[PDB]
Amino acid sequence: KAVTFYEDINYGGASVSLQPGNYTLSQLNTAKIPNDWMSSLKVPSGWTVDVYENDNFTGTKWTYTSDTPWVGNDANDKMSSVKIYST
Amino acid sequence: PTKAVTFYEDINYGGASVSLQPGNYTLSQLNTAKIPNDWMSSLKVPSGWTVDVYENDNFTGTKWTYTSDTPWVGNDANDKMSSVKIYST
Ligand SMILES: [Ca+2]
Ligand SMILES: [Ca+2]
Repeated sequence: KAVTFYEDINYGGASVSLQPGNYTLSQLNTAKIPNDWMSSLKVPSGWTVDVYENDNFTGTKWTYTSDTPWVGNDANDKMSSVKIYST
Repeated sequence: PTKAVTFYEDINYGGASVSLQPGNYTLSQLNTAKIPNDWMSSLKVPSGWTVDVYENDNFTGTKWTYTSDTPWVGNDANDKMSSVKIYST
């Protein structure tokens, strides 16, 4: 069980998996997730992913609780920090 | 208080240990309490308590959650505690 973030729509391009936690921009970058990059993600059923527009869990928040082949044009390429919960 | 979370240097509650009350402890604060970085390998948790262990300082990076006595955190979580939140409920 992990969250996998994808570069492109429909789980395309580069992908990186992360365990529960609170990831800043620099921490995402270390994990090989660039800024303004996430377009789709897989979420284990039961889990919650809070995707933030700005670093340090600020700016607009989008919430995902299931596999999302397309985040939509509002949330697309905006993830700069993220909180992942196994609940 | 006598009830506390006890963190251990080695697997199976081995080596040096440090007990902490509920709170939110950064890296420097852990160090002050005599817990070095990347050091924790096992821990004891009072019933009803929650321990959120964080890979990085300031409660960021991967988070491992413990609600019971844990003789071994696992190789992925091993020697990676850099900050921690302890809850009494
Ligand atoms: Ca993209
Ligand atoms: Ca150790």
